[PDB]
Amino acid sequence: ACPLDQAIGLLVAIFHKYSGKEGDKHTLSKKELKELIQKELTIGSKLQDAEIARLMDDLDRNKDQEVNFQEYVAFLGALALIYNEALK
Amino acid sequence: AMAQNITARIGEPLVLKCKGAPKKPPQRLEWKLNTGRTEAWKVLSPQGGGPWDSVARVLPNGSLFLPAVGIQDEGIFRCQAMNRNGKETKSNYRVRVYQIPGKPEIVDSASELTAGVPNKVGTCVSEGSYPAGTLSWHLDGKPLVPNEKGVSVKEQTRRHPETGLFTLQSELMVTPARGGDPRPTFSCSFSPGLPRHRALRTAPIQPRVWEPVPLEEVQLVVEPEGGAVAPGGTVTLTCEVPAQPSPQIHWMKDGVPLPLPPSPVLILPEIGPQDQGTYSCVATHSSHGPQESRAVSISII
Ligand SMILES: [Ca+2]
Ligand SMILES: [Ca+2]
Ligand SMILES: [Cl-]
Ligand SMILES: [Cl-]
Ligand SMILES: [Cl-]
Ligand SMILES: [Cl-]
Ligand SMILES: [Cl-]
Ligand SMILES: [Cl-]
Ligand SMILES: [Zn+2]
Ligand SMILES: [Zn+2]
Ligand SMILES: [Zn+2]
Ligand SMILES: [Zn+2]
Ligand SMILES: [Zn+2]
Ligand SMILES: [Zn+2]
Repeated sequence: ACPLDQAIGLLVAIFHKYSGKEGDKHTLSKKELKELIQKELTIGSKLQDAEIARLMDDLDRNKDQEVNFQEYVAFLGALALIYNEALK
Repeated sequence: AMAQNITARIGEPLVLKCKGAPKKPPQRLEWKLNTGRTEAWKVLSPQGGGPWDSVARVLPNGSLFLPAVGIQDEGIFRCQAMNRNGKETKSNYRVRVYQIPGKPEIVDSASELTAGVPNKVGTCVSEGSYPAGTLSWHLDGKPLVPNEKGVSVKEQTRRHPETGLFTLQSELMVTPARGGDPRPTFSCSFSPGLPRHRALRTAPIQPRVWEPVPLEEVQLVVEPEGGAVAPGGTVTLTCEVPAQPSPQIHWMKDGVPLPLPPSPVLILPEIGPQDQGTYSCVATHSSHGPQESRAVSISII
């Protein structure tokens, strides 16, 4: 019923849909992350391979080549405001 | 009641009034007490250097003074006094003591809960209370009552012999229902058993809930996901059997095994209308019945 419960439930499910494919089931490898970006996110349709690689590197703050849930939440946070300007 | 209930904080000074006593000598008054220290009725002499003078002393005005009350000072205190009228006055006190613990903490809390199974949300800990008191939980800002669901609590109370103070623990366990609140918010609070006092509350925690996709014994993925493709081009079918090291996978079209050798993969290149149909894979094992994956409908448009 609540669109908030609904959207947040969705963001958790999307993360795990891709994080569980290879390696640690609760972090996103470059492979899993790129697929998530290209397949589920609006911001990724326009982006080229070199741009996505840059984006993924800047999402991995501790440089372990993985994007964990915290790093992923920060991603969505930026997106909220980036999508926000585009909707004006 | 006749006995006046006195509630005093551990470590703090206490003065018990001897009602109806003359303010200056001559005074006909006598204190009698029975506490955790005496284990019996004792007269408390007003003279300096008595047995208890480091713990309890009679003041010049007849009042009983305790510099720093302790748990062992709990008990009964009685003063019998006589005014200068010959007026007989009695004072009867029942002393109970307390200490407020530090703010409670939630330790080892979970960042993420798994829907459908029990999870340890965390353990509320409270240190340094007298008397024991109790711990309770809140969920989404409302009281969380145990043994509904799915919801359970493991509680324990421990006394420190060196101070007589208590350590409380409350371990919360929940089984989140699928389709429920994806970010439940918990907090814990300590309610003093004495005196009447505001609950002490922890900062809230907000774990997320992950809902695991149901695990199929034989798993089939199709690229592209839809199983719908333009005329020409390729569809690839991929089969996995997690519980088996060397699975034997046989491909099927419309419920009939294809004339192919065992293989984990089936690629359908140059797709024409004739390649349309329901596909699936079958994992065979010696001594066990075969298992089939989900059926995938492949079409063109
Ligand atoms: Ca992963
Ligand atoms: Ca990282
Ligand atoms: Cl809204
Ligand atoms: Cl996670
Ligand atoms: Cl709720
Ligand atoms: Cl809830
Ligand atoms: Cl969240
Ligand atoms: Cl065969
Ligand atoms: Zn709402
Ligand atoms: Zn997770
Ligand atoms: Zn101890
Ligand atoms: Zn809730
Ligand atoms: Zn208070
Ligand atoms: Zn076969």
